[PDB]
Amino acid sequence: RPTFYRQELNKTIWEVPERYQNLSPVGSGAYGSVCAAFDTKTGLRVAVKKLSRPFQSIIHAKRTYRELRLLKHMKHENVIGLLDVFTPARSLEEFNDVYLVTHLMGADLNNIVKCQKLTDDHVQFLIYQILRGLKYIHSADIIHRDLKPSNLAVNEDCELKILDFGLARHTDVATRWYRAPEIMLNWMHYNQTVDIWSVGCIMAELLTGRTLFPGTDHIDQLKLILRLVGTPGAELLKKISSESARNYIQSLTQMPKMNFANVFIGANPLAVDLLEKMLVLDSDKRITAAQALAHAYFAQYHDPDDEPVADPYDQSFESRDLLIDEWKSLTYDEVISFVPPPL
Ligand SMILES: O=C1c2ccc(Nc3ccc(F)cc3F)cc2CCc2ccc(OC[C@H](O)CO)cc21
Ligand SMILES: CCCCCCCCO[C@@H]1O[C@H](CO)[C@@H](O)[C@H](O)[C@H]1O
Ligand SMILES: CCCCCCCCO[C@@H]1O[C@H](CO)[C@@H](O)[C@H](O)[C@H]1O
Repeated sequence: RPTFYRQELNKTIWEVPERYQNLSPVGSGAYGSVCAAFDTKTGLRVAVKKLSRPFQSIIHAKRTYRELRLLKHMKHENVIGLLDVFTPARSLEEFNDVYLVTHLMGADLNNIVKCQKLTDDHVQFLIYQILRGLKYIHSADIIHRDLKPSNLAVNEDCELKILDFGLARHTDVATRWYRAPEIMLNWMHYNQTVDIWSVGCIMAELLTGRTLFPGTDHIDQLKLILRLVGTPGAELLKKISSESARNYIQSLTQMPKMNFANVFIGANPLAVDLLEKMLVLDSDKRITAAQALAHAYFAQYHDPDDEPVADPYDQSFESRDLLIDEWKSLTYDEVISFVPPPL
């Protein structure tokens, strides 16, 4: 147990072990806020996230445990991971606060457009890194569900890491634009290629410099999607159980599929080809993360000997209805049992 010190930053109070110096606010999300700091022990620049009100309620309590159990498991260079987790508290009885530490990264993909086009070779490297971490996350049976630009952390080296949650507020971007259609129609079931649609939307935005589907609401969103990929045929229509949605889609001016080739004019025809394969309405035919790595577009990066899969991940807790106290005590066990990686 190290020596802690306190500081106030933006009316958040921070209590941290002194190894972390020069705390500097970077921003906040719904579930906590994030500081940049210097880790004197390791010599690295780090991001420390103070969870906000971890244990306000069964929802929060279970979310905190989820996050701690999630980030403890991720060990892959395209997936954010844990350098440290700590609590200022000395017993379970006084346990209230969770801090999580990771590599400082310095920006998010939202922040490294400036509304602008990147060259074909950054796109390749970027979408590559995303898919590479995606292969890994999916191999653990996890589905991200909310892959968007702000959920992607990138450094000066154009090295990229998938965040669990990115920042809504920066000290110094709508979900729906990137959501697979099956999720917008509240399908009670999906597969992992839900994230692939998202990668498609991101990719598209990088090559063109503009959002693929800037829907003003969830209905507008679908209208936009259908315009590009065309209204669904019968074999897809047979699969929607809900009359209201079916009736809506069928009540639409039926639209043909566009020539992606005419819409992504200018782009590496290989790029274009990958898009076709990611942005298919029917989740059964979208290319997977592991398949897309083998798509020619990534030839200068692909290496199946260096595209690792994850240890299997116990998600049984996801189905349990426990008390705040139990959820709390589980999280605590996880703070306590934390093994840091080697430097
Ligand atoms: O690196 C970044 C990062 C890192 C982590 C994290 N959440 C998180 C997740 C898990 C964990 F354990 C600890 C955590 F902090 C969220 C982000 C947000 C994207 C971002 C945006 C801007 C940045 O720098 C602005 C400065 O001004 C320097 O230029 C840095 C980062
Ligand atoms: C760190 C790599 C693992 C990524 C897993 C992301 C875990 C976040 O789970 C999130 O909870 C939200 C709140 O209801 C959901 O709506 C989002 O779809 C989901 O991404
Ligand atoms: C934009 C409106 C079109 C809606 C079509 C979305 C197609 C969703 O795709 C469906 O995913 C299901 C699981 O989620 C699978 O059981 C189906 O086979 C698959 O077609």
